Amino acid sequence: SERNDRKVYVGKVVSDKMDKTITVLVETYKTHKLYGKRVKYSKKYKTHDENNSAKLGDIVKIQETRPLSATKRFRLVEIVEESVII
Amino acid sequence: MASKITEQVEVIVKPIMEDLNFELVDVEYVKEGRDHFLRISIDKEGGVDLNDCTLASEKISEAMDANDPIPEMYYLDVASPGAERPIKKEQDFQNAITKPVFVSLYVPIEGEKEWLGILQEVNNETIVVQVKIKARTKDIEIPRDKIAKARHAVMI
Amino acid sequence: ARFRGSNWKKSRRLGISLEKRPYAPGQHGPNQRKKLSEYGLQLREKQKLRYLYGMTERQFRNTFDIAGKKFGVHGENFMILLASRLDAVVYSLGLARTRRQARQLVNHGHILVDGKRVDIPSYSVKPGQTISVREKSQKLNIIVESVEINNFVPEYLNFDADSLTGTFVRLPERSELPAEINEQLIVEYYSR
Amino acid sequence: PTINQLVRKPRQSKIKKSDSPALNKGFNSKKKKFTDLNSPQKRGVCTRVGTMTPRKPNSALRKYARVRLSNNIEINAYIPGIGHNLQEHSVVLVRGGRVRDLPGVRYHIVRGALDTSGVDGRRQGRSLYGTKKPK
Amino acid sequence: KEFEERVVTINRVAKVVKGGRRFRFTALVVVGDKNGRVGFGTGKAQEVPEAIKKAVEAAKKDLVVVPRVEGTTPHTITGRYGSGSVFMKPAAPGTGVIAGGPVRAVLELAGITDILSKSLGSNTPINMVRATIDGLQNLKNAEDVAKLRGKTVEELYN
Amino acid sequence: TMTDPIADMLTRVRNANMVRHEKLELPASNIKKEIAEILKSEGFIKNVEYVEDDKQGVLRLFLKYGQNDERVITGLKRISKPGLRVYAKASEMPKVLNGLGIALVSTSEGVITDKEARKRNVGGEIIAYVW
RNA sequence: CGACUUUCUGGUCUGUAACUGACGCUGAUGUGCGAAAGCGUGGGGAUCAAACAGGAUUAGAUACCCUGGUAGUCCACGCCGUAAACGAUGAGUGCUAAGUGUUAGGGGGUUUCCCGCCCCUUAGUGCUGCAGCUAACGCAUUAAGCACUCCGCCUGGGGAGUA
RNA sequence: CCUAAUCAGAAAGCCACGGCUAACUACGUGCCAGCAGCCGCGGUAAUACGUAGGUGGCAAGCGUUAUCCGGAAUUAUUGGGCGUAAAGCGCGCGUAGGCGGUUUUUUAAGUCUGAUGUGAAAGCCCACGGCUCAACCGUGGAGGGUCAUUGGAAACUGGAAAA
RNA sequence: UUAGCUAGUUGGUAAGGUAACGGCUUACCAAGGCAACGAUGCAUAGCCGACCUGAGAGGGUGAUCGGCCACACUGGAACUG
Repeated sequence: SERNDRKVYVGKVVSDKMDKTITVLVETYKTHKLYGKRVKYSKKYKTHDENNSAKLGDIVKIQETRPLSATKRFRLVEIVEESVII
Repeated sequence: MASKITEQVEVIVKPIMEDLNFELVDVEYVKEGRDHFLRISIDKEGGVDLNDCTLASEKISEAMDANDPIPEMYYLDVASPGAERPIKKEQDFQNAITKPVFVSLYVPIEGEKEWLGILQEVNNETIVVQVKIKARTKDIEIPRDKIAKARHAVMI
Repeated sequence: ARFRGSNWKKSRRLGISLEKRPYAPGQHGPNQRKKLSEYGLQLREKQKLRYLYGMTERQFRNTFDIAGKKFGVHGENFMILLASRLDAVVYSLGLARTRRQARQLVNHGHILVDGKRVDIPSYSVKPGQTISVREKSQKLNIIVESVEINNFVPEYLNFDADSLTGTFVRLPERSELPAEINEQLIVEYYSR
Repeated sequence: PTINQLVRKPRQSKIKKSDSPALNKGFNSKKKKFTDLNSPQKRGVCTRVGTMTPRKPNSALRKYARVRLSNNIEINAYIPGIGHNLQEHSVVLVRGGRVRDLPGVRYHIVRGALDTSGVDGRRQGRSLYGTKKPK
Repeated sequence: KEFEERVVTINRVAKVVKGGRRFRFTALVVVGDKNGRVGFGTGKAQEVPEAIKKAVEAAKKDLVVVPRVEGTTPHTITGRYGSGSVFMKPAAPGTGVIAGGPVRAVLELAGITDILSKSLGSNTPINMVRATIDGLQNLKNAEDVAKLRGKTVEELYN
Repeated sequence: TMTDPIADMLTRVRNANMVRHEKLELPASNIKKEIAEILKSEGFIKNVEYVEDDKQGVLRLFLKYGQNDERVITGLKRISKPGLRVYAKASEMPKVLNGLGIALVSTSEGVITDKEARKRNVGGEIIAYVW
């Protein structure tokens, strides 16, 4: 099903306090109905790091593969920017 | 003051029963920053027609038109109330055997004590009303010793 | 409702063709009478066109509003719509001496739209369309008489005594239907 | 306001409250459920009738009455109009209206169709006052 | 130009003094040509004829040009004075000039065919018709700036 | 903080309009230079000039008032202001006072006037209204 | 926020351009600081001072006119966090006639210190007043003129800041 | 639905008239009755009560009431203020956040700028067909995403980098 | 004048279980997991397409009709297919 891009989401790894599971916070922003100014809002994504190899600040894209646990939906596709104190 | 309004009670109770031959059960006055509101419950017969209020109001107003020891002018509230009455005495319940009453009794149901029924017969403390609650028919003996509040109710 | 004014007395008030007519009717109408308001002027406009025509608002305000959708003019578009209104064009065809005259004709429906029974005075004429005369009774007294008296036949009207029918030609204008009164005024009337 | 605080705010209007507490039957006669019925009319009785007096110079003696409609909610209401044939505990229809006679009341009875019968001697009651065309 | 009077109303202003209460019938007339000219005026009097006399005299003095195309302003602007502001815009033909009563009279004394307009802010006729005369005095035309700017019509032009 | 260049540019232009003088200079930007050239093209600025100094060079404007020192233009206002990043696509192009009133619009290549805007039909961030 | 002084710091600006290189922005929440009274506690109490009473006055008299005294005011911390804390003018930005001062600056020439003058601005605080705008009032380079990011309020009166 | 005939002959009224807003006078009435949506009228004299006329508006309907918006821009994005009618904490520090200096590139994220798929249908607007017509359905078109994708683009904001 | 919620809950482990999915549920171990950008709680509510007034902006509404959802005295089930 790779032809199907599934659900990829570049975003940062915010936590890993789960067995082989991480949480990617991928950021967006929604329009105002009357007005047109907004601020960045996101949805945290409980995601399966295959070995909890992720790190805080890891900018990373992921892949919707299966409901893996409660809200655990998106497999990781590739660790983009696993980072430490810069 | 209260002594003054009582004096008006005696002076104007004459008209009421030489005019419409009513009796005032009381005259009481409420005020909210203006000519206060002397509610005079006029009695005579129970079912006072509105005319029997208009004409009586004419009489009492003319009576006090030239009579007002109280320096300011005020609202005359001429009241010809109906049978609806707070039932404190047993005779108050006895007269109301015809009409429905609602009572608040030491043993409520569902938190509040107030319940309305339509009397079928008079039975001392015991009650054989066709009490109708939640569209429910029954004759429920409400003990008066339970009754913390009791009033004769509208017939609707 | 539909048409229930004596009209001459109404024209006494409106001063519009269909002694005391120079004045108003009623008790002090012939005496010194009131003035007119701009809103009253617009109301009069409405009457001088519709009570002229002899129709009611449920038939009428809708027609007024359908003028404002097409391009360019609206007032003139309503002018031609009243012209497209049924009785105005036949009146201009000399087949009536007042709008009230042929309104009975058309509700009675002796008129036959292109030889088809339409008996509503509210019917709508169009270019390339014409009327018939219910040949069964096409030659009654008043109908042939008004055929005899046709003052003129404007451009959009194409009709002859023998033709027994007019056919629409071209969108008229207030320069062609007489009694020019401010169409802008009347559209303002129903505006607010 | 600033665009951001405008965004994080609705700019709420000053929406009013209907000064006529016209809560008609709605769910009064099942479950006694409060229901904002906007009915132009409910059937109901004036259990008591009365007459407060106006002050001078216009001593236009106005008469009141306390009424219960289908919801049976207490209110002292004045009677307008000339002529009547009703009394205590007569069924009456009350319309919403606040007049210059007395505060504490914002409704009014209507004449013609119920115990408070209108008068058909005038011509204004030709379409109203509850009374038919005066024929 | 040919002076055509247009009063708005007649208010009586009771300048009550020591003793008497002198009320002056006050009326403001606007005099225009309805063909490209108009001018307002003010007059305090004790009667309709005196008031119209004085206010028409004042109004016929100061006038305006009312630059129009299709008998209508080549542009759209709004008039504002002391919160009695009003808004203006041309309109497609046959639609008519639409505005509040008194300012509508002002603009017909400017003689326009079809206008988008509506009174705003203050409902006081004097203030709003004053915003109106301000706006009308603030009209221009394409040729005016085609001269004023070095560039000409048909390139930067209505 | 000098939040927006358009805003201060246009308020000082209106100030000069009130004070009725032509020769005024101001710290520019490259965009300020280009729009000043557009102004001289429009004409109502008789002359514009740009140099370089700290930090952006001072743009030097020399207005074309009316024959009697009147505003050849009538009105002037910014559109794209802080917070309000407001864009207009090909059809979203506005026409203040039609052709007479004008407005440059920044587009995917650069800043272009209203005539250019509806001409080459590339929309963009509408900049400021002048009429 | 003014008796003097010091404490060990906080802030003020002229000029300065020193040069990383936007490091800035107001600021929900949060949140400190904070008239007076009051008050908890522990002292003081010098006044002052409610209440108070003696007491005019008048059955009554605290009502006030007395006499003294009075919680507390006053010292320690909290509670207090409130007010006319009002300009009911959020902040910063920069623009824009003038006249015309100030409070500190500086400079130029002017002259012995120009300190003496003038003028340019620095940064504020004036008065009159261009324009502008306000119902009016007036501000008007320190705008209430012009614009900009960021805060809060306001929604008749009042009901009731009260529940 | 249409034809043979039927007469003007069955078939229509109602609301208002002080004004606001279209339309008034006469009369009886008497600040009383009252009317009363607003100003308020009515005191004997009322075009504001009632009656008659007369007028207007309107009609197969009329008027009242219940509500939503227009109004009501009375949210003030469009389309309010806070100089005083309602509004600046009392005044702070600052988290997030809000916006973001000059110049040099890339990005295309936005942004703009098309192509794609895809916006049930109807209504929706336009045109048009039918129904006498209207009402009306219908027919097609238009409209209809802030959807995803790709073509450019790099002004701008946002990044990225360079100062 | 709704600020903490929160424990199969969090995640995985093994079983089962269903079309699948996983606390989905069991046993394990571990402590999570959400929480002002308003969870939670309360009231209330069918949903939208659509519709009404408004120049529009907007506001409001959600009759039938299109579909979607929930329910069928009440609760607890389960057979069937």
